[PDB]
Amino acid sequence: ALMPDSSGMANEVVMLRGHNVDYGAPVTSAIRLGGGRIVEVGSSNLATRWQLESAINEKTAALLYVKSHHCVQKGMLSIDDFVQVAQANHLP
Amino acid sequence: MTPNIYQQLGLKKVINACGKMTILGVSSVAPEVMQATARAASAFVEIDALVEKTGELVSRYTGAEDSYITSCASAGIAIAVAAAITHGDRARVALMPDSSGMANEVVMLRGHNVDYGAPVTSAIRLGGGRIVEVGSSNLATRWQLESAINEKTAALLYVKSHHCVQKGMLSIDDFVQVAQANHLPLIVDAAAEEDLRGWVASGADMVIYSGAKAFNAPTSGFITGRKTWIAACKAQHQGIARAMKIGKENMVGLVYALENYHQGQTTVTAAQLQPVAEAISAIHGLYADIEQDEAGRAIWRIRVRVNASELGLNAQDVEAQLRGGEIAIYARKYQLHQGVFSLDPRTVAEGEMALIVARLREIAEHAAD
Amino acid sequence: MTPNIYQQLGLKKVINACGKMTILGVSSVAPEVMQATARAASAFVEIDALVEKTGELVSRYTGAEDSYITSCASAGIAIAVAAAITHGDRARVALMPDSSGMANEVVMLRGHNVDYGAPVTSAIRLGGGRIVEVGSSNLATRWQLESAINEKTAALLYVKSHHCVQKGMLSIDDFVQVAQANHLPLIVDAAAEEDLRGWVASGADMVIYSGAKAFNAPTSGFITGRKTWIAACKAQHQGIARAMKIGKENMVGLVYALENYHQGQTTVTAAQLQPVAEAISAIHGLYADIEQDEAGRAIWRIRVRVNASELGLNAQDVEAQLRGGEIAIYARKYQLHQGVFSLDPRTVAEGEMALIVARLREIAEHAAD
Amino acid sequence: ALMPDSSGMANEVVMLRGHNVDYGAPVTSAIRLGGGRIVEVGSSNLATRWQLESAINEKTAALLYVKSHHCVQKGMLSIDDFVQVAQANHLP
Ligand SMILES: [Cl-]
Ligand SMILES: [Mg+2]
Ligand SMILES: [Mg+2]
Ligand SMILES: [Mg+2]
Repeated sequence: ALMPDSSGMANEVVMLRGHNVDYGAPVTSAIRLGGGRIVEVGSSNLATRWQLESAINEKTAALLYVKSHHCVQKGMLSIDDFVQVAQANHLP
Repeated sequence: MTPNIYQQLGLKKVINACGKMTILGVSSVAPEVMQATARAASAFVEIDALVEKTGELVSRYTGAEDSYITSCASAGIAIAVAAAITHGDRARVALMPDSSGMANEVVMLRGHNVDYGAPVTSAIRLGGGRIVEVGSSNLATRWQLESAINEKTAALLYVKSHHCVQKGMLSIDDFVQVAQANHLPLIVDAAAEEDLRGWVASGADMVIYSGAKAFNAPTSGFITGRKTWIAACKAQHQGIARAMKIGKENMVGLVYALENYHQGQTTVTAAQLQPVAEAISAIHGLYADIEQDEAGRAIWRIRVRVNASELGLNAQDVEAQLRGGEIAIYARKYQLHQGVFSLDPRTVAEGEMALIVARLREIAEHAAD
Repeated sequence: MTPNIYQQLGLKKVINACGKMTILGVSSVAPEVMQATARAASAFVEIDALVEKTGELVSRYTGAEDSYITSCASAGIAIAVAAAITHGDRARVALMPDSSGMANEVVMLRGHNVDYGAPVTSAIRLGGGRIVEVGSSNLATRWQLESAINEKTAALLYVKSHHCVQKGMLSIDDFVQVAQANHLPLIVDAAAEEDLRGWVASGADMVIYSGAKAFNAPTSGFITGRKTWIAACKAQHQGIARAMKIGKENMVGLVYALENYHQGQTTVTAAQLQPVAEAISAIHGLYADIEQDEAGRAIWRIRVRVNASELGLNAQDVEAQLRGGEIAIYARKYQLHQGVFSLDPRTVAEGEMALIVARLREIAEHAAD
Repeated sequence: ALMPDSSGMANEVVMLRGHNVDYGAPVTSAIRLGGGRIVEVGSSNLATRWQLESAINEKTAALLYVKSHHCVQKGMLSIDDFVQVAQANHLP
């Protein structure tokens, strides 16, 4: 009943900066409607796994992986990197 | 050959057939450029007078009103951002990079937030800037760039690099129109660009180049642009620019490197590389031919393809034995999965081309080993 | 005479008889050192291997576990402070100098907060540090140093320079005991110090020297000390150290300058300066004699007394003509109000002494005409 | 009557860092007893006139010049620099 006012909760959505794409509307809009706050990982051309691990903290709510031709392909982390990092920290 | 100075220090002789790579020292300086660098290091000079003269001489090649030589392009980004936030004010220069109460936002495209070995935000943050990204990674509109401007905005940044996403981004003209409409300085990051005049001609207030990268200079860089903003760049010498120091030897070296780049540019034609490609193709299991850039750029390289069945080793192991040998020979390994390695002759010195084919002949003999 | 590289650029010829002044280019590099620098710039090298080797070679002079070459001492201060805050962690390296939320306090004596052309706090602030001053400008106590240590403290800084106040300050031993008792790294700023082993052996974790100011090297510096903290210094290459870049040519130039410093350590004697003082005294109204420094070091200068009534110009007018002439001759102007200017021969090249006595004779003729 | 509490008043006392001396008790303790807030100008070896002028603002109450052998002598601003800055900003 409080959404999208996620104040005082773990509300950070960790995703790759190269996956913050626009499909006619920015993907951050749908994430913000769900009460999430964007935490972008890595640069637009390079993204290392330790950057994904470093974004996980006490306020992280979930990890987001975007599969689309809009996203940048090279230099990004695979889906398995997100599976392992999310499983290691027990995050959806 | 006679062992170079790195062999006398106990290190491997490096033959760079890959490009202007930072892991190999970026570039190789011309001997006559180092002669001017050596003479500058062996004599004293009024630094303030040298800063004015070198800025004038660099500006002769760019077309800007004034210039300021830095230690590198990353230093040029920090100084240019600091110049936009401090406006040259000595008290504000002393507080850098702490811009807690000032307009310190640097507006840039999200698709330009790239990593050139170090994130570009690190250089901006050293200049007291705060990142304000515009648009998505695949698309950016003009109203998004206009909307990011506010009272806390200090400058606009445009990054020119292959690291940036190319499609769906805004042009340099959009940044010029938004910057001048809000009376804000536009900073352009053209570190690896060999075009000295194109970006000052775009209307940008400050353009940053890397002397080592683009012009085979000793470790140096320079900010070029409008005189009022370059003056604000020089004011950082009593602040953050003291830690990003460049001495009298490399300031002079950059000037003579620009002169040498202006009076040369004779490249390796496809007819010069054919005798080398036939020498590599004479080896069993190797087939070499001349190739141009994908974008039609006047750059010709040696495309060497490896046959794993005939040679006995795949292209990955040939590239590993080239780098891992007693002479470290680095080649382009983008298409290494295709069984192909290319040799860029722009960074290859005279006689080193014969050393590459000699090592390739030795790798073929020891493939049965 | 043959014009130097700066006269060909339209600048004055500088005869430095004043000392290692930053406004004159700090220092003059030996020719055999620039020969090493020139070869290093004309060849490529595995940078990862060069950083390890140069750190190993520098560690032999300082006796430390490891060393790391920087662009300057100001860069070394920022890198050492960033190393103490980030501990080498790649996530914290990219956040610098934004150390918000981390232990970022750099504890130091208020009497060590000096300005060497740029305030030392600027270099510390570039590393993400926040200043915590201890004691007064005339007195500092040990309990003041221990009280300043808290959970947000990251490092302790000791500065050795003539700019610092000398009386009433704490000793280096007090900083070593407090730093190790709280398990904190101790940073020592010995930029212009020629003692390469004394500060590392005192227990300091990171000691910072200026290669240019102390050893007549090309623009370079180096941090030396514990292997773990030097490793945290190298970790900044993906962060703030990218904007403080030093290239392979000046890395090698620093190593050969440390070799050229230990060998052929030469000091001009008083007997060598007496023929020059006799020539200056042959001028009407000028008397020149050799004077040793007040401390008693092996440093002798040519003290020149000016008689305004007999020459027609006071010492201040002569010093202005020495800098204002066609050849910019810089001399020590501290005793200028007493009718005295001194000539320091340590930065005077061969044949430049005869040019000084020739200019002085020309000044005397233009005072009697 | 509110002294030494000067919370809502112009209470900053501008002085040189080289003059912040200890004569058995720190001079800041006496300044603080009168409700003063210490504002240090310049480094311990050099103090330029623009540094003194930049420390002056609406919350500045007075300028302090300490004459003592305990103070740093070289690189400091003279008494004439303090008088002129005080007259230009209408401060005691
Ligand atoms: Cl300060
Ligand atoms: Mg980033
Ligand atoms: Mg301006
Ligand atoms: Mg005589």
